[PDB]
Amino acid sequence: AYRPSETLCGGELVDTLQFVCGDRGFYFSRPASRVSRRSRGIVEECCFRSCDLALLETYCATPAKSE
Repeated sequence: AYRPSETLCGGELVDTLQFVCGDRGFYFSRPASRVSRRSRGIVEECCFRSCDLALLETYCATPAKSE
């Protein structure tokens, strides 16, 4: 189900990852990536850019302290 495309900001966009990351939790602060420099991080993108969704999908954290 979910929604179409939207934009949500700091705290509010936590809900995006909250729905796509899921049972593991997301990290927000992605480390480096494969572009030899840094990469995007939360809020500047759903708050300042757009919520590309796939983003939030990848913001999730499987190797997280399970509960």
